[PDB]
Amino acid sequence: MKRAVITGLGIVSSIGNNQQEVLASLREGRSGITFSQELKDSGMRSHVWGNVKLDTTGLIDRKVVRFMSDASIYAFLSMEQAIADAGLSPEAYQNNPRVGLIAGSGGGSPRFQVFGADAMRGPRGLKAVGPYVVTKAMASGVSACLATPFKIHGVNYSISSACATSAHCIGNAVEQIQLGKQDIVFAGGGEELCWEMACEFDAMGALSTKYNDTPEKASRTYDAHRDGFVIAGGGGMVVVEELEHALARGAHIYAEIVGYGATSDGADMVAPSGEGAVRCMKMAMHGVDTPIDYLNSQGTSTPVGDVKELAAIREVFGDKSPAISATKAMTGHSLGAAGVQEAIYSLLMLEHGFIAPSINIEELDEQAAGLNIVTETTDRELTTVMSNSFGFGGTNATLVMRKLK
Amino acid sequence: MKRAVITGLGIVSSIGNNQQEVLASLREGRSGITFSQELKDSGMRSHVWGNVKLDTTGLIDRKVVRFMSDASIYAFLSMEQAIADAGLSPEAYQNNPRVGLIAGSGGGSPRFQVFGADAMRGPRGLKAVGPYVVTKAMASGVSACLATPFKIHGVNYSISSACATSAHCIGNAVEQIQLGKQDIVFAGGGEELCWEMACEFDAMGALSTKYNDTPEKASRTYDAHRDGFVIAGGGGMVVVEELEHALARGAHIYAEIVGYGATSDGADMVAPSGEGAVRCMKMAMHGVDTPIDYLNSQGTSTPVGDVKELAAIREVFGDKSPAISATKAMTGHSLGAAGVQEAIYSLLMLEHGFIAPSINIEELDEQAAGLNIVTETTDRELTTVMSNSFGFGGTNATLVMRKLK
Ligand SMILES: *C(=O)CCCCCCCCCCC
Ligand SMILES: *C(=O)CCCCCCCCCCC
Ligand SMILES: [N+]
Ligand SMILES: [N+]
Repeated sequence: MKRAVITGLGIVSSIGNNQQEVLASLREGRSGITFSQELKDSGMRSHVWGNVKLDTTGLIDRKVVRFMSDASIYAFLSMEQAIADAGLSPEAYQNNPRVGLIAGSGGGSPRFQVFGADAMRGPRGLKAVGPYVVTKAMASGVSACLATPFKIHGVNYSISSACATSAHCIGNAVEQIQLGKQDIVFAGGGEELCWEMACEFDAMGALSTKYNDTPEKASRTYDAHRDGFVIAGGGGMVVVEELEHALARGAHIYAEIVGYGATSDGADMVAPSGEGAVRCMKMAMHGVDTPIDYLNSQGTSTPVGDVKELAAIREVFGDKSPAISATKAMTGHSLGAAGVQEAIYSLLMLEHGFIAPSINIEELDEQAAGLNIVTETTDRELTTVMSNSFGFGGTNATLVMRKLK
Repeated sequence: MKRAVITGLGIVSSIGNNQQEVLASLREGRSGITFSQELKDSGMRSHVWGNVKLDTTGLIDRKVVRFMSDASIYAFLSMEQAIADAGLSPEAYQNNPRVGLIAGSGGGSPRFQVFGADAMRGPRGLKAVGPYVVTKAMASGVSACLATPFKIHGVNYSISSACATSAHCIGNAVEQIQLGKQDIVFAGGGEELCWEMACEFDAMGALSTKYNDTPEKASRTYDAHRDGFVIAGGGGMVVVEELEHALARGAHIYAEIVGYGATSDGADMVAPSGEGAVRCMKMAMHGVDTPIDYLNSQGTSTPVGDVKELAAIREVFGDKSPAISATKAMTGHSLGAAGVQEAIYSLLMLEHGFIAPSINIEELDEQAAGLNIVTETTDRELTTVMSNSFGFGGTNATLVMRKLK
């Protein structure tokens, strides 16, 4: 069937506002985590986050941004970058039935949902709410707010699956190409960063709380003293394109998506079963006879989570254990946007020939003994890479990307 | 490619707590709209809604329902009905890599998102929020809360696209079957009903506010006196199964999905372009050698919306127009759940050989001239039916179902 390749990327993350800034952070093992007065003032125990260091004011037309929440803003800016990177002119992708968009977020916009309810209960009522809250708060905000302004005529919707969200978005885009329904599909996602959403995770005890005095050390995937993930926000977008279409226009191809896995645990609501992740990676590797040179793990820096994922990896590769690094140690967990951002970090490593380090590992967890966890930037000619994404509800996604000759 | 058929269904709506109660309401054109003190007390102008008349207390195990919001509860109950109606037992669909689930909501759970923020801002903070808000408020709540307890091992995620949400879920389920990845996929969704969410729509001026005195007459699609839609809540789920697999086990086949359209307007954020709907219907009708006997339009009962769709239908068919009926006239708009519930109403019409009436039409709009708008329960031998779903962000979905030869 049809082959799908990535021809453009765009990103807004805690470690960079474009692929060049991100590339530098990855090579340097630079943390994007900072102290958050907002989280502290909200009454939370976790006072750290991976924030987007950028004032988006005026970067989007006023009549367009008025309908958008932060998740959509981040994704929108990421898409602008991706379009430019793919060298797609307006006439090439706009008002085109064969060009679609699949992108979503993990929780839409808790900030604007709370805003609406707060305003509604005030002395102004409906007048304080305004007519823009629906498009900002709805779950499909990210796809709706991008498809409309970019004149998308093809597929248009969001896939939501907690922390696997943007990973499934990319996989679904590949499916549209494989079904011969689209030639190009912009895929990715965005996620806002706010106490309104973060406090819910803290109430679960899922966020780090013992490293507030040293923000850059809070996210420490695989470290014996890890205590939860560091919440983050941002966006990402990639251009998924049918191979022949890309070659014809002389597009720059980063890699082909040669494997896409998507499974379900059918076990616990907030804890990974591991068994589901094993099937997910095996599904993505079906027909992939090249070895995995690098694996960007979910590695959220959680006690149970990091362990379960390492076990799954061992079951899948056994003796063929590939190099591994958890970029979340420096970026934080962007939830719905993690999938696409991590695929982008993986594509950058593949494009530039290097493996980003898994930082903050002062004492490697005992259950990670026989493994190749890269803890220092290492130059190497990579050919095939894998990136895993897991979310609550036992949802699993795995993407495998490979360079083209 | 593989063919997909519907072998079971389940539903919880404002006009019935199962397919029997629903069938009864559709035949008599009974309204599910009632006066809402909650909406009135919130300060809204719209005081009516399509509420689910059911005491869900104790219908779901304590350990399970504790992670669920109303959207998930409605979808869960609908799935139970669908499983039974499909004649499936645990040994056949549980822990089975070839059985998945794709169900979503339009806005996760504004109520629990507001609850979390309100609780957090209280004197107890995190302790008041509790550890169950994330799974209730996240966008993928509907898929996560069902795939886990039902022990689903295949695909698992939600597709959100505003009022087209559950329609894209069904279509995506069909694609999974066509790709040979799944033998069965439970598809549908759910939506809670609360002022927290409703007020956002009222603030847009999209909700009916002139018929609070006569609730059952508020939703009046195609009536020259319509003034917005009536918001509703509920759930729906259908069992999408590969043809040979269904025939092999002697399942009851309602119909085959012979058409699935999904397009984008790339025009206005909240107003339909009509141009996108035209392409969506044609895409779904492509390859269908039989004419459309009935069309369950979107018909939200809005001034511009109703007119735009009629123009689109007029453009697609023209003189040879199929029977048209807007069931939202009696059910209200269940948003994210609208797609699957309407697909079900259509399957019930196809299964029982009849057309549900478009009630509350005191004065047909001038825009509906050359169109066959059925306003009275009519017995007809339908063979092929079509259902349209449109949502903000210019997202379109069309499903065409037909009796199996
Ligand atoms: C990742 O799997 C952990 C869950 C992330 C879900 C997306 C964020 C939803 C927040 C909704 C408000 C609490
Ligand atoms: C249909 O397209 C109208 C918009 C429906 C959006 C989904 C329902 C939830 C909206 C956001 C609530 C916070
Ligand atoms: N990853
Ligand atoms: N419909």
